Amino acid sequence: DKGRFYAFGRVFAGTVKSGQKVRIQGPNYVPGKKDDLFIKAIQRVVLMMGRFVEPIDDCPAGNIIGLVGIDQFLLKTGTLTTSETAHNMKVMKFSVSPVVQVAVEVKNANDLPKLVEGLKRLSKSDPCVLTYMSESGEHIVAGTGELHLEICLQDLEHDHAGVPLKISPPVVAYRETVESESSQTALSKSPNKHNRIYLKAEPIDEEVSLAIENGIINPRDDFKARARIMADDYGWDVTDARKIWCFGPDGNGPNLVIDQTKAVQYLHEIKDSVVAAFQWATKEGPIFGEEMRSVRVNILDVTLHADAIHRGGGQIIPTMRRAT
Amino acid sequence: AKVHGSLARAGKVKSQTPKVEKTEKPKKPKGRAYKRLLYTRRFVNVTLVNGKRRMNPGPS
Amino acid sequence: SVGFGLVYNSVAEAKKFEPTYRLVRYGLAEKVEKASRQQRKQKKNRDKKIFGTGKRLAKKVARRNAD
Amino acid sequence: PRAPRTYSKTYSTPKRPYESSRLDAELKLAGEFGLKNKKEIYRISFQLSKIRRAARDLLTRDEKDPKRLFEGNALIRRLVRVGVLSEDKKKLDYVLALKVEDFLERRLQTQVYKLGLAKSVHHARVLITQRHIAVGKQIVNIPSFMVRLDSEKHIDFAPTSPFGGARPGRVARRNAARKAEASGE
Amino acid sequence: GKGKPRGLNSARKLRVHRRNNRWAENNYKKRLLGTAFKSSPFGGSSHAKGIVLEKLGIESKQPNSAIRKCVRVQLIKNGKKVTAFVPNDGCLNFVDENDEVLLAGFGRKGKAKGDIPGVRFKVVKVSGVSLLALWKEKKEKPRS
RNA sequence: AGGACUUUUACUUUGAAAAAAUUAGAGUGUUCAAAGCAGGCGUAUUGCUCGAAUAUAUUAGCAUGGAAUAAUAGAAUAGGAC
RNA sequence: AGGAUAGUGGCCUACCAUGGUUUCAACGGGUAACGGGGAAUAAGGGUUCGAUUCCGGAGAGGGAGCCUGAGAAACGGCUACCACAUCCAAGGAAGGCAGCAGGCGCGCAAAUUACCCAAUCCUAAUUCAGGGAGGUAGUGACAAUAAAUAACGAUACAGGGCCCAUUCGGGUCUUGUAAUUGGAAUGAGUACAAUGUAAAUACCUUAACGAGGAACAAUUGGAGGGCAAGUCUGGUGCCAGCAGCCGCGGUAAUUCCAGCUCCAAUAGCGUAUAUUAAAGUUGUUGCAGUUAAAAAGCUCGUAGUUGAACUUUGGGCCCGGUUGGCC
Repeated sequence: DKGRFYAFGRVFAGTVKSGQKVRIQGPNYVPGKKDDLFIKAIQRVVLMMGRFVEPIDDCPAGNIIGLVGIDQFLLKTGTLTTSETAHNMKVMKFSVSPVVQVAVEVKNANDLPKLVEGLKRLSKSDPCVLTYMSESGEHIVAGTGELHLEICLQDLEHDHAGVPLKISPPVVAYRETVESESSQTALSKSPNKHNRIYLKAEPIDEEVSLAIENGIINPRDDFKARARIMADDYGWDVTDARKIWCFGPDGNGPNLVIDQTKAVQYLHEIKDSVVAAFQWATKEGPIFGEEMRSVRVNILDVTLHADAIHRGGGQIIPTMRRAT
Repeated sequence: AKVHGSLARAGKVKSQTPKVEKTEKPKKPKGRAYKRLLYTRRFVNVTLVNGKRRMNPGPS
Repeated sequence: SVGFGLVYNSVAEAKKFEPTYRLVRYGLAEKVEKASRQQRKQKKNRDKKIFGTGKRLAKKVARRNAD
Repeated sequence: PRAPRTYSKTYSTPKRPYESSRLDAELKLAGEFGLKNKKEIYRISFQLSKIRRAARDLLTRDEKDPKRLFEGNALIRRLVRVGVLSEDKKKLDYVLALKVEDFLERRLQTQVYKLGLAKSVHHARVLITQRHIAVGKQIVNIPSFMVRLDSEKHIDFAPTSPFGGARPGRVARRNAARKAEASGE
Repeated sequence: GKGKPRGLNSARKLRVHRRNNRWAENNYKKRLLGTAFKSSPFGGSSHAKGIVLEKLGIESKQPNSAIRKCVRVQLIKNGKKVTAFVPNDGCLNFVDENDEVLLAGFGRKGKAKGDIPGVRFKVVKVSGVSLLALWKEKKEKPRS
């Protein structure tokens, strides 16, 4: 009725009240912080009857009960204590966790988004069923077992989204990268024949590439202090260590572009073009437009035609991508 | 125009700003009691007049 | 204190015109009362279905219960 | 279905939001008349305008006309019974003139301060509100009571609160019990 | 003379002529045709609730440079396409696609607020909590 | 006034014509004010009285006056007035 | 002419004439259209709104029909269809909340299934009955009016009056900032009792408790300009974002985000949309048309709008009202 759903929990201590002030100690909530905290007001309480219920306004410690109205504020499964100093209970176990996996779309793409609220509806229909996004524009659906997911698929099917759905195995992506180093120095200039570019790519240490994805090397860290951490701990060149230029892609990717020119008085004039074009590159790679991971760049010697009018973004970006 | 803009940088500012709390500032008069505070310093105690007239300055 | 007094010629003419609430607020008569309005309106329509006293109909139901 | 409790606004904000000149004179008015809301000064000018208006309309009509006399005279003689309008000027031309200062110079607050009483102007307001002073004995906690003169000599601490008899304060009674509790037997 | 026939028996004459040149008036047209109750995404209405579909990254027209962070939505009362906008720093950190919304205008009566291309509707509430609460941390977003 | 036939309109004058509540607005210390339409005074121990005004009440319509103004008509093979 | 009707009449039916409406916009269409009273805004002139406390109007899910009755096309009456929608033991039955609450849905959006006839009035045979009309309380920031969050001493102490000055200046009028402090002043509350009420809570009353910054704490917005009020600090580095327009940031930003100080208004301010003034940016008042947006290519000519002068004008008498000296 109306689209509202009463929570289901056991009383561990205290007596429930119809409109009682209690605090929600979510799965990440901790007394010493404030995250996952929600001190709200219940509308009323209800006692179970197989498939239907009846409004009981109070219930004692140890006896299981139902707290209706707090639905749109909790976090699916959580602790509800009115005592602030209270620690966080044990966070279940289950022993299953997502393993089954499919992809969902429509036979009629004009009502496609109605299918997505059907997906959020499934989250709000089962306990251990987990619906999420794929790094390739598909709505991966995972769960307990094959039938489990299929019943959850029969749910998404008739009930929740209630429209035609296309199911396929979860379409993967395999991080384009490199085994060896650029054999020789790759050369490339503007379509408007002039200003050239020279580089070579090498295999970065996942020890440090993972250090990117763990807060050690940040695209905006201490070129001086972080130099000590990558020269003494990661055995790199503290020279180009402070010469790092960009994290491709998204501005924090496992790929980096590095300065190594000497006689180029006008290199800084094309950097913006380089960093953003380096992104379009680490975005869609040659092989099959797959993002890169642990891919480094050594910008050797780059000549730029006299004035910055021909040495501009409009034609440098196309060169860099092609040089990379 | 550009629909697929990168949003991994959004919120940068209100993220690493030096967390500086609000120092102990004594309560100020509210309402009629306020016009009292204003009027006594805005006219009764007055301020400078370098050229024509000024108000809230800076440290120099 | 702007009030409003009423001096009746007699106490007899009091329990004649004088509205209940005032004289009852004093303590002249006893707290006269009937069930709440919700009991009264509900009881009103239940008696509006039944025709006449019809205690033979309450006895008619005492028939479905033996048959 | 009852009936209209006819509402209407007494003040009127300016066709301008931050006119330097206009704001400086009105803040000095809240220090000379101890007010707090421009609405309180606006309210004055609004009633001041309604006045000035009807005055103007009546002022235009053919002199000797029953209206210019009825609505006029009767009006004038009221702003007077409140002591705002000068006795000498009885040709509704000082009314057209006037200024907020004058209408505001006849408020319970300005007279409560001028008739000594609460020393400072503001301290005068601190009392009006804390139940004190009265008319014929009709106590008031309305700092903007509009003294009308025919009530100016009756201004004094009403039979309630100290400085006019009655029972003083609860902190004083507590001070009496706090005095006999410290040293006594 | 000069134009308008200053006559005593040319009332309706000067009337028609007037109503006519009234159509050349901008805001008069929008009313005597119900442009709002037909085209305007918020057909004759002020604000409106909907459903967030995509977290767009709308560009900024000259001469300013930077991404704005708008959101294309499908309104509940129409479903018509509206490429909305979102105020304050971040927000998108606590917005999330497919959430409840309530939009309004840019005091432009259509038109773009300025540098933001075409975007004619910005956000106010989300999940029924509003930015300020989540922008000043006076509450956290529910299970919406 | 039983009676006989009369140039009309438009314009303008005062009144009238009207449901109030609302507008302006009389007056009156709701403690003040939007209000409200109440009160004010006496032998406060057997009551006296002032109120709860007027106007706009807009267009058409109605009644008197005006006769400037926009018109309008009248005697021609005399369709003549007395 | 008759019929039908309470009654006039193409209201309807015979028989007859060819007519009646129309550029003074009929007819057709839209209406985010109940009209009128009236509301919002105001210099005048207009403009926009008026579902809504009242009045006339219309309907009760969408219809059409009709009993009774003075009165209904009633639906808290009924019959049938349509759409519905509920009960069942399966044969049947009943029902419209655009009446009061209330539930879903619809939504930007809109309150309690609480009390009661005491008021106001009505209905009835009719003082006594009844009235989810209406009256009250709850919820309530649609508007509206009043106004708490303290004020006086006060001590260290400089400023601006002064009778006083070689220059060792007291102190003399006080203006405040005072991390010393000092007591009265208090409704917001709480609570005997009474008041109020149909009953009670609250308005108005009042014992007893109730103010010293940790209180009983007021905020929303803004500070380049426009528009009153910082070139001050810390991070930001045309990113994040602001930006009602113009316009800010690309490593010293008066416009970012936080500090601090401060400002416009104040229990209201900011938001959006709508409408008015602005706007003489809608024009009778009162615009523009040579180039700025705009004189039809030219003339004729309707309808419309509009159109010379000329008709007892002028002179004389007397009187009744209202202003002022004046005597």
